[PDB]
Amino acid sequence: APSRNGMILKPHFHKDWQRRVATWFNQPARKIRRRKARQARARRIAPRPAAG
Amino acid sequence: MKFNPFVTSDRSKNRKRHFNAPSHIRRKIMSSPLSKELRQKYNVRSMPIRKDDEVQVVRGHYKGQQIGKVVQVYRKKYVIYIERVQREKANGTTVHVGIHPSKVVITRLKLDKDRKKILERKAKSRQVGKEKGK
Amino acid sequence: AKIKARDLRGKKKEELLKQLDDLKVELSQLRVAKVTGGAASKLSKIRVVRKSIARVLTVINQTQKENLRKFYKGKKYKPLDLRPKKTRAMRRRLNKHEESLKTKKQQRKERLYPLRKYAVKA
Amino acid sequence: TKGTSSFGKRRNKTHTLCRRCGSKAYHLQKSTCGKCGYPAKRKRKYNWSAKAKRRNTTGTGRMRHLKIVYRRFRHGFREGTTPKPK
Amino acid sequence: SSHKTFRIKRFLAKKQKQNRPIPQWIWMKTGNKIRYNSKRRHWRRTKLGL
Amino acid sequence: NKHQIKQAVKKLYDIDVAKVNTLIRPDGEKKAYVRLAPDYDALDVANKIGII
RNA sequence: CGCGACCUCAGAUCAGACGUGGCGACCCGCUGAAUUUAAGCAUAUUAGUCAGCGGAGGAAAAGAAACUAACCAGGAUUCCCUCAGUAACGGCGAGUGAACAGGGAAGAGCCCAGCGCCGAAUCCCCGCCCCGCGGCGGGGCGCGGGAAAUGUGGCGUACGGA
RNA sequence: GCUAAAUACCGGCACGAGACCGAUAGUCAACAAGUACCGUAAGGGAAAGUUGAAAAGAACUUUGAAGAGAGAGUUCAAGA
RNA sequence: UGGUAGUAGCAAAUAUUCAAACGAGAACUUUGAAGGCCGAAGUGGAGAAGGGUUCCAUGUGAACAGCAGUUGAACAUGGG
RNA sequence: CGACUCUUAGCGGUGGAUCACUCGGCUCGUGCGUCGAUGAAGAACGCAGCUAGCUGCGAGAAUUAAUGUGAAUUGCAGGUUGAUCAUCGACACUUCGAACGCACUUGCGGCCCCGGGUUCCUCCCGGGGCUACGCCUGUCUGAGCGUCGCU
Ligand SMILES: [Mg+2]
Ligand SMILES: [Mg+2]
Ligand SMILES: [Mg+2]
Ligand SMILES: [Mg+2]
Ligand SMILES: [Mg+2]
Ligand SMILES: [Mg+2]
Ligand SMILES: [Mg+2]
Ligand SMILES: [Mg+2]
Ligand SMILES: [Mg+2]
Ligand SMILES: [Mg+2]
Ligand SMILES: [Mg+2]
Ligand SMILES: [Mg+2]
Ligand SMILES: [Mg+2]
Ligand SMILES: [Mg+2]
Ligand SMILES: [Mg+2]
Ligand SMILES: [Mg+2]
Ligand SMILES: [Mg+2]
Ligand SMILES: [Mg+2]
Ligand SMILES: [Mg+2]
Ligand SMILES: [Mg+2]
Ligand SMILES: [Mg+2]
Ligand SMILES: [Mg+2]
Ligand SMILES: [Mg+2]
Ligand SMILES: [Mg+2]
Ligand SMILES: [Mg+2]
Ligand SMILES: [Mg+2]
Ligand SMILES: [Mg+2]
Ligand SMILES: [Mg+2]
Ligand SMILES: [Mg+2]
Ligand SMILES: [Mg+2]
Ligand SMILES: [Mg+2]
Ligand SMILES: [Mg+2]
Ligand SMILES: [Mg+2]
Ligand SMILES: [Mg+2]
Ligand SMILES: [Mg+2]
Ligand SMILES: [Mg+2]
Ligand SMILES: [Mg+2]
Ligand SMILES: [Mg+2]
Ligand SMILES: [Mg+2]
Ligand SMILES: [Mg+2]
Ligand SMILES: [Mg+2]
Ligand SMILES: [Zn+2]
Repeated sequence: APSRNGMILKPHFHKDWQRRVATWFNQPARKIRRRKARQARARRIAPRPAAG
Repeated sequence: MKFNPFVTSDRSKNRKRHFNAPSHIRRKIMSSPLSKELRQKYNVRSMPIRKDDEVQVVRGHYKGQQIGKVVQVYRKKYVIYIERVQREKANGTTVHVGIHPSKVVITRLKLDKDRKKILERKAKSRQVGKEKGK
Repeated sequence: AKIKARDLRGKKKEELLKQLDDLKVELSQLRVAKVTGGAASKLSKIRVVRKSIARVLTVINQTQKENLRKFYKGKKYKPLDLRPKKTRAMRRRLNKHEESLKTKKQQRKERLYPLRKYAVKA
Repeated sequence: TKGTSSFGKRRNKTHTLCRRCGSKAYHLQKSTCGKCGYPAKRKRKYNWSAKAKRRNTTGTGRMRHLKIVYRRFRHGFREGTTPKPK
Repeated sequence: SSHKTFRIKRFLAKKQKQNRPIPQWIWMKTGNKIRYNSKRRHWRRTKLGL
Repeated sequence: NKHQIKQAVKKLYDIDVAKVNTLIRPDGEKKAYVRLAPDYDALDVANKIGII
């Protein structure tokens, strides 16, 4: 039952989307993990450039 | 504040680790402070309580200056029993009253081969700590 | 008195056996005393005798297996119980020698073009 | 006679205790277990009963050998080495 | 049934030995909350299965 | 087995065994009746092994 | 008739090994609906989803173009943003719905068959000796046994090679 | 035909934390819980925390067979 | 947790009576006597299936055996 | 007056509501990321001086040996040259269970080697070690009016 005026919408929520949803609560932890691995790589190749 | 991420600050976990600690950890937990003479002699602030140490009582109904020897260390109840710190029951038999080691000051240590080396190690650790301070 | 394992290892096999059977006899008669009904001394001593029997059997088994693996120390095929009992996946894993085997192609490739140590000025 | 009177003929059991699962579901006439399928070499397990799966899992029983393997892992499965004697 | 099998008789043996009451000295323990044996079985109420 | 019981009793107590009758008690343990040879006396054997 | 090879197939409580099953959150392969929506319902939708079966690992799979592009061209696979709720599919109804380029995380390339060239220059097993052996290996001695010419090993693979 | 890296993790081991829940809540389960208990079976599946700082858990007297009262006593408090 | 409510009911298969004993307490236990029933296709004596210690002895009478119990197939000890 | 019924208050009976406690959950995140024929997961049965459940353990059965620590465990008895706990690398780990001599009553076997009988003469008893399917390499025994060479 659409209202008086407004857009027509076709949301893609008809599947069971709740069963497969990814949350970014580990985003800062993954950033730290990438940073530590990057620094560990950098100190592993002592004179070589960090960027490769 | 604590900075080690591998040491708990949660009340529930600390209580669980205290009330479910094994006996060899109960011994270290149930430690009593040494007297002023003992600490100025052996340079040790506190020691675990033992079976045959002469101690006093600092806090409680039985506090005073009288000196009594421990008779047993009931580590299951976090309790030690003293030579004459006891009360009578209804039938008249006398049973000792449990006293926590925290409110017990050791007057004379029943020093042994292991007790002496523990004191020497603790004194050595605190001496190198003080030297490192300055 | 209180039998301990320190002075049991030096004992020879026959002496350990002729002590074990006496321990068995004492345990059996202590069991008989328990069934009939006696003092608590025998009841308490039952546990002591059982542990003493266990300790004697442990020493005998340790010496026997130590001698066996000493015998099989240098041989190529050794019995399964003597073989190292690690995880099944680890046992099926390739050994260090096989995994370190390198074909002549990559051997000479690393010879001709080794990984160099370089740096770049800012 | 469909009900109470019919219940009076219960005198020959259908299932017996299984020798693998331990539950009383080993069908005698079928010679198969309705709880774990003893003759079948594969343990009966279905994903439409999560509770049934959870009632008997790896962590349910004693873990007689697995818990030993868990404490051996933290040392890397050492073999042939002993702590130095006094 | 008088023609009991060995496994069934052994199973009944364990159940009978489990059916005994709790000794009176246990409930004097410090960390004790066992006021009685709640898993007692009676031959007229619970039929033990089988 | 009955043979094992007979041999064990003979070795442990140096007494000849006439026959053995075994039953399994409702508690699970096996009760064994060991009938001795006519020469030996059960009363003497019992009072010398402890049971009296 | 017999003897001796090769080839196909048997029997071994033969010597030495391996697979069986379980957990299964994550992953790979297959099979796979109906509830529901479409205000009914048959195509569609739910949906390559649930259920079912098989197989692992610490990650798996994928992976170094029979690629993307049509530009002054980029250059393995994988993941985030974006492209985009777009191109497009749809009783063109309800609804479904990518990919290229771009910015980042990471970044690592390679090996055979084939064509050829080198006395099969190759490999496995058992006996003996020495060394360390609780990831059974290295050196030496066996006119010891075997695999292999119906093709092992060295050079060498689309970026050329000899 | 091979190949780590960046990637996924409601199973498992050991951890840290929370603007969450506070015993009809939160996992079904804070306790001898997938236990007791029901169904032949597949399966279903609970209720149930709070003595006191310390048992110091009420000596002893009295009526009654006892349950249980009346005194007395412990405890700051048996109005724990 | 109330009214119902100290209510419905404790009415299928003829039936109990007397004296004593234990016991604190007896319509209900035991003994003895009398009167009865099942009437050999039994209310008898023994099995199979099924139940699994219900079998035996002693003690208790806290709870259950829709009254009560000195009794129990109840509870606790030991046998078998 | 009385009895009964109704309203309020005090006190006394249920009943555990509220409140305060929480060795428990839920969620997020981190590191690790390991089962099994040398017998996994699971199940059964046993093991304590007094022990039912739980927990732990496997005939060495609420544990053995070793290391660390150092004077207890405790509801009741009993007895520093190392009690109790923790760690755990040595030893051991009953019966079923992929379960493995055949089927699942725990019955029936077969082969080899020892100890009781014998004094290997055959039985019998006890003990020890093997006897599951598939499949790789090698070895042995072989089969084929399959392909052959010789007589
Ligand atoms: Mg409207
Ligand atoms: Mg980069
Ligand atoms: Mg610190
Ligand atoms: Mg090559
Ligand atoms: Mg049938
Ligand atoms: Mg399956
Ligand atoms: Mg073989
Ligand atoms: Mg598998
Ligand atoms: Mg519709
Ligand atoms: Mg509709
Ligand atoms: Mg319709
Ligand atoms: Mg379609
Ligand atoms: Mg489709
Ligand atoms: Mg498909
Ligand atoms: Mg599925
Ligand atoms: Mg891969
Ligand atoms: Mg290419
Ligand atoms: Mg791409
Ligand atoms: Mg679609
Ligand atoms: Mg792109
Ligand atoms: Mg070639
Ligand atoms: Mg690949
Ligand atoms: Mg934080
Ligand atoms: Mg509650
Ligand atoms: Mg509450
Ligand atoms: Mg709850
Ligand atoms: Mg409640
Ligand atoms: Mg309460
Ligand atoms: Mg409450
Ligand atoms: Mg008050
Ligand atoms: Mg209060
Ligand atoms: Mg009436
Ligand atoms: Mg009637
Ligand atoms: Mg009869
Ligand atoms: Mg009776
Ligand atoms: Mg009554
Ligand atoms: Mg794994
Ligand atoms: Mg027991
Ligand atoms: Mg020891
Ligand atoms: Mg030690
Ligand atoms: Mg049969
Ligand atoms: Zn089963």
